[PDB]
This record gives sequence, structure tokens and C-alpha cells, in this order.
Amino acid sequence: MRITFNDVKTSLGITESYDIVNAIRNSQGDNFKSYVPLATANNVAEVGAGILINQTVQNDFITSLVDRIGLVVIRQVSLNNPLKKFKKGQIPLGRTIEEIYTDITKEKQYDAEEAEQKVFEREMPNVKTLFHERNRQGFYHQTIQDDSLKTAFVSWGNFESFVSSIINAIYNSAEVDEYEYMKLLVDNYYSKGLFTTVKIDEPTSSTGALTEFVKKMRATARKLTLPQGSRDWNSMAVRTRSYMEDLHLIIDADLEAELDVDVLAKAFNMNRTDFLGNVTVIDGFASTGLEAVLVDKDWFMVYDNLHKMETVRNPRGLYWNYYYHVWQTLSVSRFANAVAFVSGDVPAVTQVIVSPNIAAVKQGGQQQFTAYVRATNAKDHKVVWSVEGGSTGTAITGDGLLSVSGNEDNQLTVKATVDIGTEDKPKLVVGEAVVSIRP
Amino acid sequence: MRITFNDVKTSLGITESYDIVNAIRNSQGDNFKSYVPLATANNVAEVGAG
Amino acid sequence: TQVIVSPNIAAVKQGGQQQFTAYVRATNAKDHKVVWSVEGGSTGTAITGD
Amino acid sequence: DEPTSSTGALTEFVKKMRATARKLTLPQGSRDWNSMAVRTRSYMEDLHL
Repeated sequence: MRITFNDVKTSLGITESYDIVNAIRNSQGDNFKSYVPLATANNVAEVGAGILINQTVQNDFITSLVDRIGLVVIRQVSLNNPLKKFKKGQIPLGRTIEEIYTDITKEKQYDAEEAEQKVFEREMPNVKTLFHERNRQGFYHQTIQDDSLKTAFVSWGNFESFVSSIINAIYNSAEVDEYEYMKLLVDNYYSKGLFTTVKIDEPTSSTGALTEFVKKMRATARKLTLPQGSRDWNSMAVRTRSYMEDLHLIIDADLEAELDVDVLAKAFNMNRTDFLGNVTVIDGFASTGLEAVLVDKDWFMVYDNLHKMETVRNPRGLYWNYYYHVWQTLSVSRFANAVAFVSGDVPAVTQVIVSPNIAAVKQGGQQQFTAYVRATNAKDHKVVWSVEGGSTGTAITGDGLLSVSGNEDNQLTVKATVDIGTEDKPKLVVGEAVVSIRP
Repeated sequence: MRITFNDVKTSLGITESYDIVNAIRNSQGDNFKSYVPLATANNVAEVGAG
Repeated sequence: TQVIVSPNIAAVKQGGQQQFTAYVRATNAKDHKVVWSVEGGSTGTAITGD
Repeated sequence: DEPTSSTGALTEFVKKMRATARKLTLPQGSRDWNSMAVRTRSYMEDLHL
């Protein structure tokens, strides 16, 4: 079989901003006057950018002879992912990971007249759980047809180098895809509205506020590690604590350069104006608003289940097949602190969290729910509660107390909604919880 | 006693600013072009937050 | 500034298919839509929007 | 004025704080910084901000 091409131009997919040969020819004392004395300028400009598809060229002196190629160079590259340090061990058996967290309780006023009748009363501890599963199962497939590949080389060294490059491409692809999956984790988390958003663009004073972003980042990092804890920085609304040595700040190259040229080059004793967490620089995020993300070491929940490679030879077709199987689980923990720095515009409310998300009540019982809205601004918004159970008799008050009718058997859905849009154009942010009924 | 739950969504209390899977699918020169070649991206996006 | 088609040289049979990707060098942050065409001049040959 | 209004207000606040701290610990004492208006003296090591 012969594969041949005809009528191929040197300027195949080139869009010209301007014609350099015409500019040189038509220059009159312009910046192109330096190239006027050059004699073989058109020939250099015609083929100086390289050729995509080559064709046989006859020799200049003798038209019968053809021109040969005198050099062959093989280009090699090796890639790694910089986020591999956030991975955990392996899971050889099982599929699901369970994570449990016990929160804090409230203080009760001291009383003896009341205590004399409720000694054996019980108070349910507050505890939440979430689950992680294996979700990545892929393989990389390539083929090597060495007998058909022999004709493209005249040197065994070049042939072997090309085969080795083909082999290395598989591992390069695996590393690149792993990095992209890890970045997709953060982008998905931001897209689902589970971060706490801090604006780093609006300043508090028009007096040369070129340090507003670094001041905000420093303050946020400082208040992330207050000893008494807080429940404003995690998507499960649990009072937790962070440590300074376990905080990782993933930022952008342009942000790093901006900080370095703006504050570090002009600050005396720059230790008072640097970042606080462990800094890792990447090539930006996918979402519009993200500029930097500050997370905890326990935020990542990435494990690898399988890594293997297997080959098979086709003797009728005279070739080799390589398969590289990778199985992994990629997830994040909602119990860990995570904040995202935004330099654009954001909605008034990002999410609403109902603290009891799973409940089981009897036909005459009651359940109390609490709601936490994540408002970017300082404006306070009210929640409204509803129940989509269906039976008549079950009702929820405005505070968040749900009572269940004595005759009812179906799964109840408790919703708390907040309105942030205008009239006739409503926009709603909803938190939800599920209630089962004991018989 | 036997407490069970039936027909529970995987997006119980989640309100999304934008659909990440739709953004990846309908991408032409955007910042998701690196996510386009990913094979099992839908499952990771679906169960990546717990 | 330019648009680069990742496979620039291809060889296919009369019943085969090929996949091409386009990379657009955009100076600004705006997003632009690519449109594909074939100038072979034969009926029955087609290219999709993807 | 305000610690965050501008860069001059912050340094003015620093000046006022330093002056107050200096005059709270004069050896002769002062009945100017307590609710009982009694003449008392503080120490720099015991001052907390």
C-alpha cells in the first residue's frame, strides 16, 4: 500500500498578520530598513517556520537526483503531577468509606424542682456521617506494529528510541489524567456551592488598597485556627478547629507574581506580609471566580484501588497491544475547613445547610431543625420552612419544629428555602432533610 | 425494628451555581477543554462531594 | 491569532472515520465557536459539529 | 477615627495607644483610668491589649 499526498503548500494553516516580504520591499526608512541589505531574505522567510508535510525535491544542479534528509531527532518529554502529595494509601478490599463526626451540645440552666421529675430523661447526641465510593475505572490502550514500523527508519537506535517514546506516552497520559481529575475535584466542589466564598476584590478604603487581598487572606487564615473553633468554614456546619501547619493554599501563578512584585519587593521584613499556609501554585482553575483555595490536609479523600498493565500479541496481524488499568476513588471531606477566594461577583446566598439531615420519628413525635445560611454579604435573610410529606396533620412551625400526625406512613421531606431574587423573578436557595416514620 | 430509606437523591441539599457536567460537555475553547478528554468524569462529578 | 487542527495529516479508508480537535489561540478571555467544513467535493462525506 | 479608614488613622491610633500605655505606668500613679477614681499604678508586663 502507498499513501501519497499532492498539491501541498508550505503555508498550510498559517494566518498572516502582515506580509513581511511586502513590508521589507515597501519600507522607506521604517523599522524594516535593517533587512533591506539582506539578499536571500525571501527564501529564508518562505521556509523559516518549518514544513508540516514534505515532498520530494529534485537536486538543483541535476534534476534527476533527489535531495535526501541528513538528520533525524526524536523529542522526548516526562510529566508528573504536583498534587500527588495529597493522596492517601490503597484500599485492596471493600468499596465504601464511612466518616463520622460528633458535634457539641448546649448548656442547660440549673434547676432542682424541674430536675426532680426528669432524672431519667435522655438527650440525643449530635452526630453526622458521610460515605465515599470508588468512582474511577479506566484504561489506556496502545498498539505497536514493529514490523510495519521498520520501514520508517534507517537506524536501529532511532527505531528503539521511537518505540521507547511510544511506551513512555502511556505513563505521561496517566499522570496528566490524574492531575486533571484532582483539579476537577476542586472545580466540582466550587460548582456545587459547597465552599465558603471570601471576596478579595472589593476594598474597604480608596487609599491605595493594593494589599487588600493579602490582608483578607491573612485574616481568614488566622481566624481559621482560633482555639475555640468555628462552624462558618465547613459545608457540614460543624464547630471544628484547624491548625496552621495543616493548612494548604493553592493559588495561581499570576496571583503569586502580583503579590511578589507588589508587596514583597517593597516591604521591610517581609515576614509580616507573606502568606500563612503551605503555598502550592497551579495554572489557574476552570471556574470564573476562583483565584485561590485554602483547605485542610484532611479535605482530600483520594485513594487508589488498582494499578496494573497487561499485554497481548496478535500473531496474524503481527502486533502488540498494551493495556494499562487504573482504578481509583476520588472524593472530598465536608467536615474539613475549606474557603475559596473570589475576585468577581457572587450571589447573595451560596447554600443553606439543615443541621439534622437524616431523621427518624414516630407517629406522635416531634423533631427540631436548625438552618445555617451562607451569605456572602452582611445582609440577613430569613428562611421559610415547608414539608412535602402529604398527609394531613403533619406540620412544621416557623421556628423549625416538625410535628407528625398519629396516622401517617410515608417518607417526609423537610425544606428550608431563602429568596434572593426580585419580585416576579424569584431565585431560591434550598436546604433539605429526609425523615422516616417508625411504626 | 427496621428503619429504611427509599428513593433518596444523591443531591439532597445541594444547589449548584452552574452544571459542571453540562459545562464540560458543551465546551469549545473554554477552560474545561482539559476536562473534556476525561472518561469517567460524570461519576466523579456525581459522587465527588460525598 | 490562529486555529490549530491537532491531526494535520490523516489517511482513512472509504468507510472509515476520523476525529479532529481544534485549538483556538485567543488573546482575550472571551469564548468563540468553531465551525467545521470539508472541501473534498464528494457527496456522502460529512463532518459533524464535534 | 477608625483603625481601617486609612493608613494615617491607624498610625494615629498606634500613637494614642502608646501614649496611654506609657502614662498608665508612671511611678507616681494616677486616678484617671479606673472606675473608682483611686490613685493606682500599673506595670507594662501586666498590661494586656
